[PDB]
Amino acid sequence: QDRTYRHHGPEVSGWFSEQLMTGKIPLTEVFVDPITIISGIVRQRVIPVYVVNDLEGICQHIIQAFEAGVDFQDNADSFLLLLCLHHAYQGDHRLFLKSDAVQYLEGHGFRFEVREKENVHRLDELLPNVTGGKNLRRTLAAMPEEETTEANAGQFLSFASLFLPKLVVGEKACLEKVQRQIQVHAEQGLIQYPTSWQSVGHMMVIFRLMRTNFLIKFLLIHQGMHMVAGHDANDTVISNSVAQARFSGLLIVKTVLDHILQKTDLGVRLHPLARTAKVKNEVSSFKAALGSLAKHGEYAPFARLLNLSGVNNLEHGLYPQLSAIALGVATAHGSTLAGVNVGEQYQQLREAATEAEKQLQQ
Repeated sequence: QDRTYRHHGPEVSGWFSEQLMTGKIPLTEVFVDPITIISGIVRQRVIPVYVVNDLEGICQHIIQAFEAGVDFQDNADSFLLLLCLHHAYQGDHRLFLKSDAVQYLEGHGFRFEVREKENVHRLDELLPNVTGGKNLRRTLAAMPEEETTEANAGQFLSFASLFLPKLVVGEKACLEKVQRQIQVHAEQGLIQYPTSWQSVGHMMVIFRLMRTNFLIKFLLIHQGMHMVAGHDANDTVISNSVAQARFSGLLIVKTVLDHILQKTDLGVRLHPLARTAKVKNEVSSFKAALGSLAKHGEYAPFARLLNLSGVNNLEHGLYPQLSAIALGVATAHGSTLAGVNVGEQYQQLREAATEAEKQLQQ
């Protein structure tokens, strides 16, 4: 039986482009084409891992500190880690230190050092230093030992996760997304957060925290993907939040990639118009950018959210020719690509792709 040639068009499913961006399919399947201590610099970020009795109590104090609008400038990691330790790992810090997630973080220069504190009076005791900013230490010491918060570590984390999906868009779009999502979860009877948390003041505090702190974002993403069973109401929210945040700030370039990929009866390949000499330079840079992205594996889809290096090179605007081919193919199927606009200079390439597609549809 000879070849039954069939044209199926672009990979609008998004499956193939996802595998390419997460390193599960090598880029050579579609495309073609050591740093030393004396040459490079690695910034180590030491994160104290405080083992403590009454981890619940300390977590309540941490929550109440955030509720009071306390701004942990760059000493938030230790306290935020205790929240994640208490909720996700239920106290077991040693199991966490063995995770593949910690190994990945050690790639980012993170160094987790355990520090045993038999008993700590308050949060001021968990930030020892003779030189650092003392405004926080005095503030944390000024915090009352009174229990005031209505929530727990789980709710704080699930609430924070709501900021992930639209974090990269801006403060207005993010907060509005949080508000809508809170209503969805509340109406469906999944979770109900404290009233005071939904105030503009409190939401702004959590927004500034999420936007500046890499670790809390990563740990939520870690929890959302690698939690396999025993899901709380909180775990469910977190998993849903992380799922929605997938490829946030990368959706446009991803659809461009989808439409420059062509599927036939033989398999998937790059669009012929993308294989011309005129565009080979753009494809080379694009492959290099995807390669840098794919090294992050299962964390690649949150690359723009986590502000990983090189992700700026994935803005579709940098690839007008590929965008043109992508839109050219899209328009042939009566479809359109959101956020993609081809200038007059590339319309000829755009029309060529359109005419090419409507030709192949036999």
